[PDB]
Amino acid sequence: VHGIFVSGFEIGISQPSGYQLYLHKATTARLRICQFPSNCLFNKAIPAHVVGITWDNDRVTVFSDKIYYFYFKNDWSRVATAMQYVYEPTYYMLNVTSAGEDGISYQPCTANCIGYAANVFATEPNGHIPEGFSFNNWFLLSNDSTLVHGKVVSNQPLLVNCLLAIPKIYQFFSFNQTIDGVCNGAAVQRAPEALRFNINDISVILASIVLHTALGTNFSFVCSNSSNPHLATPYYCFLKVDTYNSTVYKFLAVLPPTVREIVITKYGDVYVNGFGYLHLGLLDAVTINFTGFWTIASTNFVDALIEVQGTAIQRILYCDDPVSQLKCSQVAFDLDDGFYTIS
Amino acid sequence: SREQPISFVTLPSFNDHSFVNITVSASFGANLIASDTTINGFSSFCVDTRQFTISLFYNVTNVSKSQDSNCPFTLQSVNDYLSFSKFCVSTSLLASACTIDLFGYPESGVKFTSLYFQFTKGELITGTPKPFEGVTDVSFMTLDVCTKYTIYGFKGEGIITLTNSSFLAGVYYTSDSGQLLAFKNVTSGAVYSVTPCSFSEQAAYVDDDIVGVISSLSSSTFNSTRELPGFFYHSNDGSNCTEPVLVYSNIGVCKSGSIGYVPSQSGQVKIAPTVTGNISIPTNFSMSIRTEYLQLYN
Amino acid sequence: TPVSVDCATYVCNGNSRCKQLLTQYTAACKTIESALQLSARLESVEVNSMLTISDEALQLATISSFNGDGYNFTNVLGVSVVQKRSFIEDLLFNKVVDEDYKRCSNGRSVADLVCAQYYSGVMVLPGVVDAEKLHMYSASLIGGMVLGGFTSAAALPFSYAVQARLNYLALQTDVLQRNQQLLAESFNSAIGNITSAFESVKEAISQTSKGLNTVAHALTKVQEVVNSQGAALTQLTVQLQHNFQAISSSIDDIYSRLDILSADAQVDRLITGRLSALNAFVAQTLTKYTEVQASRKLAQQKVNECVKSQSQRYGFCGGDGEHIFSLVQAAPQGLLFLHTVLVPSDFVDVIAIAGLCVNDEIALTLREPGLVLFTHEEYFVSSRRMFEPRKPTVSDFVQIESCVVTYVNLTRDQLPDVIPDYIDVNKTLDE
Amino acid sequence: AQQKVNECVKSQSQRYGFCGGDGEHIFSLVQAAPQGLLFLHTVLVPSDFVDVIAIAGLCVNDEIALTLREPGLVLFTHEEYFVSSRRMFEPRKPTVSDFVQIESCVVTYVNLTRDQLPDVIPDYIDVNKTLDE
Amino acid sequence: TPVSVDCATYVCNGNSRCKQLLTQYTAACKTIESALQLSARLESVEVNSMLT
Amino acid sequence: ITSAFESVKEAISQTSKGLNTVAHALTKVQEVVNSQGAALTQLTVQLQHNFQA
Ligand SMILES: *[C@@H]1O[C@H](CO)[C@@H](O[C@@H]2O[C@H](CO)[C@@H](O[C@@H]3O[C@H](CO[C@H]4O[C@H](CO[C@H]5O[C@H](CO)[C@@H](O)[C@H](O)[C@@H]5O)[C@@H](O)[C@H](O)[C@@H]4O[C@@H]4O[C@H](CO)[C@@H](O)[C@H](O)[C@H]4NC(C)=O)[C@@H](O)[C@H](O[C@H]4O[C@H](CO)[C@@H](O)[C@H](O)[C@@H]4O[C@H]4O[C@H](CO)[C@@H](O)[C@H](O)[C@@H]4O)[C@@H]3O)[C@H](O)[C@H]2NC(C)=O)[C@H](O)[C@H]1NC(C)=O
Ligand SMILES: *[C@@H]1O[C@H](CO)[C@@H](O[C@@H]2O[C@H](CO)[C@@H](O[C@@H]3O[C@H](CO)[C@@H](O)[C@H](O)[C@@H]3O)[C@H](O)[C@H]2NC(C)=O)[C@H](O)[C@H]1NC(C)=O
Ligand SMILES: *[C@@H]1O[C@H](CO)[C@@H](O[C@@H]2O[C@H](CO)[C@@H](O)[C@H](O)[C@H]2NC(C)=O)[C@H](O)[C@H]1NC(C)=O
Ligand SMILES: *[C@@H]1O[C@H](CO)[C@@H](O[C@@H]2O[C@H](CO)[C@@H](O)[C@H](O)[C@H]2NC(C)=O)[C@H](O)[C@H]1NC(C)=O
Ligand SMILES: *[C@@H]1O[C@H](CO)[C@@H](O[C@@H]2O[C@H](CO)[C@@H](O)[C@H](O)[C@H]2NC(C)=O)[C@H](O)[C@H]1NC(C)=O
Ligand SMILES: *[C@@H]1O[C@H](CO)[C@@H](O[C@@H]2O[C@H](CO)[C@@H](O)[C@H](O)[C@H]2NC(C)=O)[C@H](O)[C@H]1NC(C)=O
Ligand SMILES: *[C@@H]1O[C@H](CO)[C@@H](O[C@@H]2O[C@H](CO)[C@@H](O)[C@H](O)[C@H]2NC(C)=O)[C@H](O)[C@H]1NC(C)=O
Ligand SMILES: *[C@@H]1O[C@H](CO)[C@@H](O[C@@H]2O[C@H](CO)[C@@H](O)[C@H](O)[C@H]2NC(C)=O)[C@H](O)[C@H]1NC(C)=O
Ligand SMILES: *[C@@H]1O[C@H](CO)[C@@H](O[C@@H]2O[C@H](CO)[C@@H](O)[C@H](O)[C@H]2NC(C)=O)[C@H](O)[C@H]1NC(C)=O
Ligand SMILES: *[C@@H]1O[C@H](CO)[C@@H](O[C@@H]2O[C@H](CO)[C@@H](O)[C@H](O)[C@H]2NC(C)=O)[C@H](O)[C@H]1NC(C)=O
Ligand SMILES: *[C@@H]1O[C@H](CO)[C@@H](O[C@@H]2O[C@H](CO)[C@@H](O)[C@H](O)[C@H]2NC(C)=O)[C@H](O)[C@H]1NC(C)=O
Ligand SMILES: *[C@@H]1O[C@H](CO)[C@@H](O[C@@H]2O[C@H](CO)[C@@H](O)[C@H](O)[C@H]2NC(C)=O)[C@H](O)[C@H]1NC(C)=O
Ligand SMILES: CCCCCC/C=C\CCCCCCCC(=O)O
Ligand SMILES: CCCCCC/C=C\CCCCCCCC(=O)O
Ligand SMILES: *[C@@H]1O[C@H](CO)[C@@H](O)[C@H](O)[C@H]1NC(C)=O
Ligand SMILES: *[C@@H]1O[C@H](CO)[C@@H](O)[C@H](O)[C@H]1NC(C)=O
Ligand SMILES: *[C@@H]1O[C@H](CO)[C@@H](O)[C@H](O)[C@H]1NC(C)=O
Ligand SMILES: *[C@@H]1O[C@H](CO)[C@@H](O)[C@H](O)[C@H]1NC(C)=O
Ligand SMILES: *[C@@H]1O[C@H](CO)[C@@H](O)[C@H](O)[C@H]1NC(C)=O
Ligand SMILES: *[C@@H]1O[C@H](CO)[C@@H](O)[C@H](O)[C@H]1NC(C)=O
Repeated sequence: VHGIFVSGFEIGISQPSGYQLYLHKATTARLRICQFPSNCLFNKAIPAHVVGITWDNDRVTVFSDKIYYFYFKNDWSRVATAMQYVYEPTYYMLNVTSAGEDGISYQPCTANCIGYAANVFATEPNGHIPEGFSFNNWFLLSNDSTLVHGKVVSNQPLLVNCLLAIPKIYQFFSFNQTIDGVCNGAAVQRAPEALRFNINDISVILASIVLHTALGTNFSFVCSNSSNPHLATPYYCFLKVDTYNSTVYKFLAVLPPTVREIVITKYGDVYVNGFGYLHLGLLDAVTINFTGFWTIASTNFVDALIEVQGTAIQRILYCDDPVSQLKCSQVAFDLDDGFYTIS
Repeated sequence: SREQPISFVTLPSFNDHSFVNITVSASFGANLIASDTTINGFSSFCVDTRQFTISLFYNVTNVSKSQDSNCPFTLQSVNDYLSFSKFCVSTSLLASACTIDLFGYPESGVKFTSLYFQFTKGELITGTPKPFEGVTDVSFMTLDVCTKYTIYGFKGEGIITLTNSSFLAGVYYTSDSGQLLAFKNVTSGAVYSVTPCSFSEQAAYVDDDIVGVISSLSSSTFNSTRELPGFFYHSNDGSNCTEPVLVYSNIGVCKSGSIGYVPSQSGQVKIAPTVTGNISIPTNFSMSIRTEYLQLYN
Repeated sequence: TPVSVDCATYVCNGNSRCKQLLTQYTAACKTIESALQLSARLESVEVNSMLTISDEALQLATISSFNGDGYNFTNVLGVSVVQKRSFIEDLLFNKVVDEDYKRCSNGRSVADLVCAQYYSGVMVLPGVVDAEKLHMYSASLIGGMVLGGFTSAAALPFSYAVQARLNYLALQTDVLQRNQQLLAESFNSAIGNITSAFESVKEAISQTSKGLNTVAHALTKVQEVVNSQGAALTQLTVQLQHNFQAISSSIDDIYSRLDILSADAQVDRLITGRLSALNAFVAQTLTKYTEVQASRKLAQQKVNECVKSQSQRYGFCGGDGEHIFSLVQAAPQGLLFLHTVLVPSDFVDVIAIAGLCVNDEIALTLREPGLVLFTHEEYFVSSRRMFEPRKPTVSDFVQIESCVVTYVNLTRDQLPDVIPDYIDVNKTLDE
Repeated sequence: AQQKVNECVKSQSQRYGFCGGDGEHIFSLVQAAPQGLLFLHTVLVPSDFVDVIAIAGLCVNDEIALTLREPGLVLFTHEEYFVSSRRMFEPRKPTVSDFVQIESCVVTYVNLTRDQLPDVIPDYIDVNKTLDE
Repeated sequence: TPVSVDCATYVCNGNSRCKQLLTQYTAACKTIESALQLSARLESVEVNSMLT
Repeated sequence: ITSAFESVKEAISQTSKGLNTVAHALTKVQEVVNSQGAALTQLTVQLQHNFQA
């Protein structure tokens, strides 16, 4: 039973060397994730009055008032204490316009539910990416190397001004103004420092992206599979460098079989899958033109603490709040009791 | 532990090669009457292809030649697969550029020319030694052997093997020491792991010779190899070791090189005080003298 | 845990031209390697020399061979099954915590930190003592507490080992053997509290309780020892990254880009920098060995004085109380001691008698300074350490030539009611 | 080194294992050494043990419990009643001055009568019998 | 007497651009500060525990 | 002991060269003496160093 919910009462989830979970409440719950016989990862009271715990992969989610997310390589197969014991996942589409408990709908989700859920999120008022987001196609942007595992504090284009979900372009994205469109959730009236493109089907674009530089040169990405009328003398991508008195095609790369993310910054750096492949001069804008993306987002560079596992992103903490600023300095999501130096 | 194949890895590309022909013309030794240096005819040239080669040609009439370089590379070494993101060469001064000075000694030397090199680092442009022919994929490598390699800009020697790991990000992975540990083949998604061609090992030296070796390799010049938890032991004696000469922890090595475990040291039994019942009372005492040294001063 | 570093590999990582340059500094490499190889050899000798094991004692420390009586010891003794760690030892090792190098030469996997350090020339040696040897050592020390003699039918019942220890602190006059049950019960409660302290102590621990000679303090110390163990290895490894004013931090990079003589000059800069990093490592490593030796010497004194014997030094074992016995448990990188100490709950208020005088002729005082004569709670004597009274005997007193104002004024006909075994021989003979 | 001289050389240490290690200390000698001192610790080591049965104490005629005063002294019957230090098998017969009276008896004490006492403790005198008879 | 040092202030004395550069070395600062804060905590505990 | 100080290495076991033995104490004496000048030569050698002059 991957999910166990309830409508003294208790929940017990088990696999002995790791952690197992127990929760108890009566009519606030005490949640204990510990190395129980027959120390603790977590041992605290949580507000409570349905109530339930769902765990899949290496995350445990506790649903008791605020949704709590615990990141740990757990191995659970059975659970013991109306009760709902859930072994098969489902999907709902939520329409929130009301900004309160009176959500408009929780419509059964009928298409692309996994992909939509994995890539689309509502933005928080302060531009934060909400806790619990999977960062499915989000990468840390590194010019050289890859952090395979560990915790890093770094300056990354992770603060969201505006996220356009399932965009339809049939659009000029300026780095001097805000981006036009309907933002999913909160929006911040700021120009982007970077444009993050989360790709659903790259053939949509291969079948136009133009970087408009500060000095007036138009850089266009041209990709082609077995057709080269102007390129000669699998897709191959060329960078068309179009200036007022000249057009040339520079070969850049054989297109990687899978491209999940492209990040274009204001300073010109273009990252495909987090490798900083091409650095151009400063950009004023990016033009997108196609009839293909899960999301397009306008973001800004902020310091953040990122946990990396197998090169994937999880658990991002933003270093804005004074409590968070301390956590970033000690490079730890959780800091024990003690005195710490702050300025 | 104890003619290498050459390996070369770049982001995927096909043959796309141009030459940078630098010609230095001059006549003399009574110094020069005249000189003129051009790059592909022009006073300057920038590389716009994925691969390029620099070829220096002299056309000098009368002469010994040499170069004085303030660059990270020489005119000859620049063609040994070095990678750049930008690369321009000029006989004129370029901003933020290094200089290579070309001199002649005609038999009273002269400077023929100054080549200014403006460049930035990255993977896009590579100074290969020559054009590739019949090549759909410029990158190449030899696996499971010691090889000399240039991988994504990293040079060194090592053994490249194929792993079953898979990562979704970047191009390469490194150690805390900045060494390449692994790299990805972008087209296939395969990850390769790179180890040194030689490893540190501990030798057991007894009397005047090597009695055996404790190592990470199963292959040696000894005729007897044993696998111990955590290491291999090479010797010319694979039998039980009953009389260790060298000991570390519980590992003992005999003079013949046999290896075995060293048993726990026994010691004096002390007797517990007892109020009632079967007890033993010590007798037949003899003296034993223990030796201890303590430093008093420095 | 000792470390050994291959100087040439660290400094010149496979480049043969670099090694030729390094040759002029061979003496530096010899110095670096010698210090690490010899120091490791010494730690191996001293630890293994110290931790001897008694077979007669080891055999008496199992769950079935240790005849505890009242006193529990289940969580202290090892587990026969081949023998495994005790419950307390298991909690400590699992709460806080040899490398395999046969894998580092295989490729196939992406190297982890240990293999990457190995590739760089840094080897972490097997521990000088295996965890199982620390376990057998500790089991031997405990089993030895009941080794009352050789060839006997059974281990000395634990309570007899205890009664003998109690007699050394004070002769016991209460021999009802009920006191042993009361002490056993307090012992068992103390073990239960320790066993539980190792499991989530932080839930409810006060400032007094986390201070010296407590579980939280000792447990914290064990974690600090383990957590800092690799701290020097990573400084040595990180410094390889450093570019000591060269084109590249990589020797192979430099030789493949510059001409040979210019390359020689920059590689020599890298060599000096790398040799400096090795010397810093060695100095840190040698310093740490000295600090550990000081702790090891103390641990040996504690075993010989608190475990194998009953210390007469107030405050040495446990601290602030009367020592009875101590137990030893294996711990990461060392030993954990459990010191069983008596603490009084109440005091008996009595009036001390400086001495007696009989008929103005004889001054009688006690021979032993640690024994006190008193009249409250008839004349009795008891050790100053415990209220264990008995009536005095003749053999308790000696004659002093002079009396003082603090001695009791008795006559010969009263003496016998003060000292029951006193006989006035002339009166018995004449009457 | 100063502690070793004061405790192992000028005096006989009572701390088990301090001087020499694992044995009974008798005396230590000191020799000069480069930069310091070298100590030679002379320690006794037993070769054999004598196997005896310990007597917890004696009871006489159900009225008096007699135990030894000194915890380090052991009463035994093998190898007649004798007492010796627990450290060395150096027997002598017990005397009156060795024992003290304890109010209660235990199951581990030897059951003796007054007419047997004198054959257990040779110096014991029953004064009433000598006076009456 | 224990000492505690604010890594960022010592290294980057109020300059915000410097602090952004310093971020790549955050682990060094954490190491420096942790050693001093924990050592001070330990000396406090042992001295006050001892002096009853 | 007197003999142990004269060629102990000819026939000494692991037990015999451990703590509180002649071979251990003798080894320690040599280490103390051999390392005595180790710092003097680092101070002296550094005079050789050219600090960018
Ligand atoms: C892979 O490598 C890449 C190449 O190195 C890395 O790229 C670097 O990325 C960093 C991080 O984004 C860039 O830092 C940023 O630099 C910005 C401007 O620098 C240029 O212009 C400066 C002049 O104007 C700026 O500074 C003056 C003060 O001096 C201010 O008054 C202005 O308001 C303005 O900010 C100049 O001083 C610089 O020298 C630089 O000039 C450029 O030099 C190159 C060299 O060849 C040249 O080619 C360019 O042509 C030349 N430019 C010009 C115009 O001639 C700077 O503005 C940024 O500070 C702002 O933004 C950051 C976030 O990015 C905030 O942290 C700051 O608080 C500040 O925020 C302000 O602006 C925000 C922008 O929207 C706004 O939202 C805020 O509200 C606020 O107003 C920042 O310091 C760096 O420039 C860049 N390298 C280069 C050379 O481009 C990649 O990072 C790396 N990828 C990874 C991560 O792996
Ligand atoms: C990285 O992985 C890629 C993908 O496997 C490797 O490319 C492959 O290289 C082989 C050998 O050259 C190619 O096989 C050849 O096919 C052609 C016909 O197309 C044939 O004429 C040759 O005789 C040979 O069989 C293969 O096509 C090619 N695969 C792809 C899709 O690229 C590449 O070699 C690896 N990188 C390195 C370092 O080489
Ligand atoms: C790069 O593309 C931009 C965008 O189309 C070009 O700017 C346009 O210029 C035309 C000239 O007739 C104007 O009519 C449009 O209003 C401009 N559009 C925008 C959004 O600026 C620009 O000319 C191109 N640059 C080059 C090198 O040709
Ligand atoms: C630079 O010199 C190269 C020689 O390395 C020239 O390439 C040659 O061109 C001739 C033209 O007839 C051919 O016959 C040769 O086969 C070519 N040799 C090679 C190795 O390619 C090249 O023309 C020169 N490049 C420029 C830009 O002037
Ligand atoms: C070597 O240099 C000489 C000049 O010293 C070159 O000869 C000149 O060639 C150009 C181009 O054809 C003519 O315009 C000049 O008239 C020639 N000058 C002389 C001195 O006759 C010659 O071409 C060069 N050789 C090479 C290999 O390029
Ligand atoms: C490894 O080689 C050694 C020789 O260096 C072998 O030792 C010899 O064994 C043969 C057996 O017939 C004897 O006749 C020789 O007298 C031995 N030589 C020596 C060293 O005296 C040894 O047998 C080999 N090791 C193994 C695995 O057995
Ligand atoms: C060294 O001695 C050990 C101990 O006798 C040998 O290990 C034994 O190997 C035999 C093989 O016939 C087994 O039957 C025993 O069970 C093993 N004993 C144990 C528990 O170690 C070992 O073979 C000897 N090593 C060599 C290669 O001589
Ligand atoms: C002696 O200690 C043992 C070990 O803690 C006790 O045995 C435990 O008894 C409890 C009773 O609730 C069980 O839950 C545990 O499973 C037992 N543990 C083991 C390993 O035996 C025993 O109760 C104690 N006995 C006395 C007399 O105190
Ligand atoms: C030592 O403990 C004994 C036993 O508990 C104490 O005797 C008790 O004294 C209290 C006084 O309030 C009485 O209520 C109990 O009935 C007594 N218990 C028995 C049965 O003895 C004694 O007080 C303690 N000794 C001292 C010095 O106080
Ligand atoms: C016990 O006897 C002593 C010794 O006689 C008494 O102390 C004396 O008291 C008289 C009183 O006049 C003094 O003159 C002497 O100087 C005292 N002698 C000493 C030894 O100081 C003492 O009073 C008697 N105590 C009791 C309890 O009767
Ligand atoms: C202490 O030493 C004595 C003297 O050597 C031992 O007595 C000997 O016992 C052996 C037993 O085999 C006899 O062969 C000798 O004849 C005895 N020697 C004499 C003359 O006494 C005695 O065994 C030792 N004590 C213990 C406890 O064994
Ligand atoms: C010595 O005397 C003691 C005390 O009387 C004896 O122990 C008693 O044995 C009887 C047997 O019926 C029991 O009823 C009593 O409970 C026991 N008393 C004690 C002190 O526990 C003991 O048997 C005698 N031993 C010898 C050697 O005769
Ligand atoms: C329409 C153009 C969008 C795709 C542009 C592709 C950019 C170059 C492709 C080669 C990327 C090689 C470096 C990053 C690849 C990777 O890390 O997997
Ligand atoms: C302006 C600040 C003055 C500093 C005064 C310090 C007084 C309180 C001590 C705080 C630091 C204590 C060291 C760490 C102790 C701990 O971790 O609990
Ligand atoms: C959600 O409801 C709003 C009304 O505010 C509507 O505009 C929008 O189309 C709805 N979205 C979905 C999920 O259909
Ligand atoms: C656009 O950039 C110019 C550069 O000077 C700036 O003055 C202006 O404020 C920017 N416009 C917006 C919308 O911010
Ligand atoms: C796959 O790679 C992992 C990396 O940890 C390794 O542990 C495992 O043995 C590998 N499995 C195979 C296929 O050998
Ligand atoms: C105990 O002592 C007795 C008598 O001395 C003896 O017979 C026995 O062998 C000894 N050991 C045992 C079995 O307790
Ligand atoms: C008892 O008589 C003996 C005979 O020698 C004598 O020495 C002693 O003083 C007398 N004791 C008393 C109490 O007078
Ligand atoms: C001997 O007689 C004395 C006279 O006081 C008496 O106190 C004592 O109890 C008697 N002893 C015995 C053995 O009964």
